[PDB]
Amino acid sequence: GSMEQGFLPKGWEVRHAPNGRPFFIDHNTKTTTWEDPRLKIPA
Amino acid sequence: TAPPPAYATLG
Repeated sequence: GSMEQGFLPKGWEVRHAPNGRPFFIDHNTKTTTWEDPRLKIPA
Repeated sequence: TAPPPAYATLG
């Protein structure tokens, strides 16, 4: 459905890596990911 | 190819 990495879910942050690529930071379990949690639907 | 900085690392 609607994705468009711009707004993130609760506990989810997004930052830029020195390489230029953006990565997501989950405040909940202190994990980082390069994958987009909006284009994948948890259900 | 490289891992991203940890939350405590970037804070």
